[PDB]
Amino acid sequence: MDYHEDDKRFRREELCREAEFLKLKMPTKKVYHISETRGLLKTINSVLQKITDPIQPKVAEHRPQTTKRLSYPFSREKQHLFDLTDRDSFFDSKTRSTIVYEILKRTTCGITSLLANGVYSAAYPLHDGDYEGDNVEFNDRKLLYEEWASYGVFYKYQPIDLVRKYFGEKVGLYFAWLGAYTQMLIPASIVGVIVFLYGCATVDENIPSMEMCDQRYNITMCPLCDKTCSYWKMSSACATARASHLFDNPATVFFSVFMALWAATFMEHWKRKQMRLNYRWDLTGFEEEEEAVKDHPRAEYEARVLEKSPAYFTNLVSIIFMIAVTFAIVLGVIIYRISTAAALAMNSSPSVRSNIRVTVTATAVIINLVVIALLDEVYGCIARWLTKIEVPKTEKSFEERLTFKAFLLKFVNSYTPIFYVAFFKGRFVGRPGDYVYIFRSFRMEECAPGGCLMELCIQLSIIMLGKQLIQNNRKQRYEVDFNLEPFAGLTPEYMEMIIQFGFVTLFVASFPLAPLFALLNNIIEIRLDAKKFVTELRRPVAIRAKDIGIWYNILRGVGKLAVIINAFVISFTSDFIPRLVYLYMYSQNGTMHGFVNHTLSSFNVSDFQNGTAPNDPLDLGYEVQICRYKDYREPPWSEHKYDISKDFWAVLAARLAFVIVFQNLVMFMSDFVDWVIPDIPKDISQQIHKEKVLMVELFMR
Amino acid sequence: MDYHEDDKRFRREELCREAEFLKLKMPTKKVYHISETRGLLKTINSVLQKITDPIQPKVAEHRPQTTKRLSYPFSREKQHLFDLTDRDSFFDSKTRSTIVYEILKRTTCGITSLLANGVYSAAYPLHDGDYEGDNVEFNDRKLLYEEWASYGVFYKYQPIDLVRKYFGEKVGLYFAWLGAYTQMLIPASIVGVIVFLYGCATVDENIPSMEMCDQRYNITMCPLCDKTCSYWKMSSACATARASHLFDNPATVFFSVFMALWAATFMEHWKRKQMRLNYRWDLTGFEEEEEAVKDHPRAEYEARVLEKSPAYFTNLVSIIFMIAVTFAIVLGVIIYRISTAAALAMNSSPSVRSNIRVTVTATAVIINLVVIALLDEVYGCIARWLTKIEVPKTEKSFEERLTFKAFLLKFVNSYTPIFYVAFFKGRFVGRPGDYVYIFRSFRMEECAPGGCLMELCIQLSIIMLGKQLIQNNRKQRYEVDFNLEPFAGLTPEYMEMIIQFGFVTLFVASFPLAPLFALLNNIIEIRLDAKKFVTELRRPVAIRAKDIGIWYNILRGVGKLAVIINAFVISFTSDFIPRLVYLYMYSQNGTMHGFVNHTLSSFNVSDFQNGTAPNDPLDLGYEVQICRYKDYREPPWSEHKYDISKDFWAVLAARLAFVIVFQNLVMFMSDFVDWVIPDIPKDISQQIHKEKVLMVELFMR
Repeated sequence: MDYHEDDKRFRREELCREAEFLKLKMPTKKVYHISETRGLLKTINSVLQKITDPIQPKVAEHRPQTTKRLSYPFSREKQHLFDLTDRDSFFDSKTRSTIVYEILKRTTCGITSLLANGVYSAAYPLHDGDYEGDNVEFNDRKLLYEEWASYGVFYKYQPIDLVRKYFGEKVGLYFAWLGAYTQMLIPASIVGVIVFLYGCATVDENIPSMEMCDQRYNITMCPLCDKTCSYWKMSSACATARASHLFDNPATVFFSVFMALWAATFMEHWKRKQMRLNYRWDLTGFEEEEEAVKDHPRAEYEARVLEKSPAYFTNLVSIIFMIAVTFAIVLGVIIYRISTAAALAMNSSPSVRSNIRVTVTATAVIINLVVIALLDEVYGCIARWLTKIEVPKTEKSFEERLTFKAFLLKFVNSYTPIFYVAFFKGRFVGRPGDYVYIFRSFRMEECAPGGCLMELCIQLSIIMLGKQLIQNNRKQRYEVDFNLEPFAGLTPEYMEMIIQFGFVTLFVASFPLAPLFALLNNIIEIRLDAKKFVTELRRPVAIRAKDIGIWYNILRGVGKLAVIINAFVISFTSDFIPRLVYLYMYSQNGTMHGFVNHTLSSFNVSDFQNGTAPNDPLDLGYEVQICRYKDYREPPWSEHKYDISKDFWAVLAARLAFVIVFQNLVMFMSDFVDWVIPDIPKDISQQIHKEKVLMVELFMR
Repeated sequence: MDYHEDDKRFRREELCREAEFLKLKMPTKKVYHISETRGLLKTINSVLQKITDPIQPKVAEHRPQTTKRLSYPFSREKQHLFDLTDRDSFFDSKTRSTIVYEILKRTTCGITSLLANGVYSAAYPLHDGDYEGDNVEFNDRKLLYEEWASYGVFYKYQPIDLVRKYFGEKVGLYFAWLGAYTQMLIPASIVGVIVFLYGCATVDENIPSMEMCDQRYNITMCPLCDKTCSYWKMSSACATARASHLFDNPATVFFSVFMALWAATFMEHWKRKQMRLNYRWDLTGFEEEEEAVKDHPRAEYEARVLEKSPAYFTNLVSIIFMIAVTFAIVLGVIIYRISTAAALAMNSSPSVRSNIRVTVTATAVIINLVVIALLDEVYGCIARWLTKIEVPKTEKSFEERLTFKAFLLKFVNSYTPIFYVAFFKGRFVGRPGDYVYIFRSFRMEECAPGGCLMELCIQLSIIMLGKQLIQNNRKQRYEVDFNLEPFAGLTPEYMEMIIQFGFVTLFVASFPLAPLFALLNNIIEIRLDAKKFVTELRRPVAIRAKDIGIWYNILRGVGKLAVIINAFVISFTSDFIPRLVYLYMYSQNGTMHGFVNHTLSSFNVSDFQNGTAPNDPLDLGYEVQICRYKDYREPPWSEHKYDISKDFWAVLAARLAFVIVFQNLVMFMSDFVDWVIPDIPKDISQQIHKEKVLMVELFMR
């Protein structure tokens, strides 16, 4: 058991005597305010730190931390900058460790500089008691483990005031944002399941899927590979189109519009919720500028430049970063290409007889996720080094610059395969007359029969489900806390949820139940992070924070990019604008009977390109006279044959017109939602006005 | 001459005795603070109001107005909430009249309610001295008339601190914004004149204008009127295309991009300038909420509803307003249509022999401007009534709602003819096979030969120049100020400049010297408004104000709409995308030789529609065999004749693709400029931090 100390530091028991002097210079400056009690162990010794009530309100008034009054309006205890009450335990251990860390950070030799120097191994506050203990007397860590961090309490709300009071406003704000996100993902998931079930209802009776799954037509297609494979009927690969109707029905456009409205509504809902929490925790915004101490490399840089005495390297850093982002785009493209070219020769040596082309795609996206998870650490280390060579002035700007660089690298190498599949997958391959060969050897890529919307959708499925299946498959208190994992930070746990929000808002236009997978991951993730923070981590030092920070701007930017990416998905990969163009220009019946016959373009088989015909052209049981590819081109019985016809330009013009009207109308709807939903809630504004007039009443009397 | 009073009210000398009692109840409540001296005249009597130094710092401390200290950092007098100095004239007449108006507004029977009741005719402060006077002793009104309001001082900067100190922060902020706008219109005008001179340089050697002005081709066009007029060569109406190259060269696209960057830069420049002025005038932002008194109809409404006791009429008001805006769109369209159909029969009865089709267009746009200037008052009165029937709660929300409604009505009926000409002018008329007749009588409209870009450009010219040519073509001080014009408000003078900014930013894509006309109007308008405020108006009561208000949001919205309207202009009316499509798809030479032959589509003359041929088809001196219209259609020697060809869909697809890439890239550039240019200037942030640390130094010692 510990006695009632607040912070705790770790020595290194045994340059060496220079290190001992660098130690002893610090607490001899600390006894000016804070007591000490050096602990004892077997190999490496440790030291304690008890605050004194002489110095407690001195620092508690040095920075105004709004503590509770004695008078209360309408059963709610009012709060003021510093207050007076007996029973000297009204400073909880969170605030006590915050004060002692303020003294540890202000007292020079702060503590972070010598901690990076390596004279102290660790400096951490103490966990209140221990969870699952034998008759522990109302422990806050135990109460949080029982009511918040268990897995069988996933349905319940989370005690956000108690997790704030125990872990600090930063951890409380992360869990409040995660709770608001998982709560806003409920109507998203409901409408997504409704849309998917409507697709399942109309699969059996939509016409352009019956046109593909209908036999007795015998539509012979072109091989879509150079020399290995051969011709194939459109009647065979029709389960792909039958399942693609689930993902490109006319309700998924409604779900795209609804998801942009949902993203704007969630932005406003979290803004109002964090204003409410800033009311409930710290109404005052006295976190002023130029109070944070500069970096030690910043101090060395300014001392060196004033000694030997800067306007070009500060932008050369960003130039290097933009070159790295472009290289990361190209590297993600080629890593996905060699990933889908790695899972090959599946039928010769194993001969498992898949005959679904879903096993090979799942293997491709799984090993692509493996290589991306390997490159994540490299990109993070590169961003850290690339900020450390810039040496920013303050720690806030250092964290924000490192966060933005690591987010751009994670964004790029996480959404590059999906952007590649969704947009630039099978466009720039030519007709069967002349294919576009890259590096003169082999054709570029033709995406899977029935469209590569299905490839995109099962890629999103395997990503949003594999990020869950990879995990699913008597001692003293100070040394017990030493044996835990040090608290790294909230930046990767912010980053994973921002990447998931990007997945949802960017590709609901093709995957209408991405909010369902995100909600089923977040329900587990809230309790997993809760169990981690309670059991496996040292106590975070609990620094105050007003909002999330740069992550809200990142969220708003991803929500802005979601509109244009959804527009481009619905137009250029959903096969939804060709159906409207058929129905409203080339119908002659009012219905889309013959849409597949209008989409597929004929091809005289004798016009190949230097023996690129399949070596066995008899696989369908007959010699083929005309294969039918899919490119909106002129027939071979024409004056201008195989060139682009009028229908390609008509469909393309309608696609771009839909991008224009979708982007404009949906961005205006998002701006209108953000403008109608008010920034300041009525209850919070009325309560702060009432509290301020009651405070000036109390100070006038 | 007056003695040293501060405000001044006007009685009504003669229900009647009830009106006299309603008078006398007010100053008998005013002598609690402020002295009075009832004046004397011949017909209607007046009353004065001298403040007292007993009550002067009492109200000057009731609201903190930051007055100057005695200590100064770096030759700049520091300021604090209220200060102490002898020589009791350090409250200027502006602040003195502000204090007396605060008392007049707070003392019940405020003054505005009884002024609307009609018991006082006028309540105005007094002008310091008089301009152009015989040996006046350093008068501030005279100094402003000599250094700011003269016409021969147009080149000089304006004394913005002195016009603030004499007229209030609202008038100072209007003139500061107008000065920042006219100063930002200098590089705009320079680059616009450079673009126009580049067009004048390349007129003589561009190819598709030589193809039109070249004779010996004898391209016979179609009459573009139903029965009256006849065929005409493209060689005749080629001055129009020769002058249209000035307005649709490839440099005007650069000017559109530069004007969007200029609008974003001007937004950030004014934001920084008004933060600088808010530093220099009132650093404190204590203009709190719920301090403004409610409306008297609002008080009557709440009293009535509590007596007889609202969730539907508050939105029915906006429904009525949106119906009025749609009706105003349709009314502007039909007013411009009957305006261009009014100037007719010019050759029969007058027989002036114009032969330019610029006189009739100038007459059409002039009488359209006349009818729009008549409808402006109707729309303003309708917006005022439509807000008064809503009865908003506070005066700030009343002014903002009335301002937004009057701005939407002015926006609609000011930009409807130009939107109609630029976009929906000659699109929805058919081919010469079947024209689209409206109301079964006459064809819709075919815009002028050589494109109606020229009609749009001379319409913008006549608007932005006619708004300047319509104007270019011993007594006592209290009664002298009574004989002036009462200060109405800054709302129409804001509105005119916002409409001009809309003209500039929305149609620089076709008119590359609209900033030149706006600058030449603003140079006159600054000194005209200065001369008005100095000489012709009563002294405004000088209420403080932080920023412009809703006009900045209106400016930012117009700057956002400018991007998409410029994209649609450059694509769909500039004839710039057909030239790129020709040059990069149908060239066979690398140059655009034959662009007019590719644009014009043939037409067999014998296929008209029920005798809609011209009755004299021999005006060109020969019987015409094929007329050539301009619609990108198939020739009459075809299997599918007169229907839309492949080139129409190709050009339309490229047009929409240019709208997409222009809107996206240019909106990202505007967001990047707004994000790079910082909100808080370095000098102002450093000076407020230095002033605050010096203030806490002075109050700690």
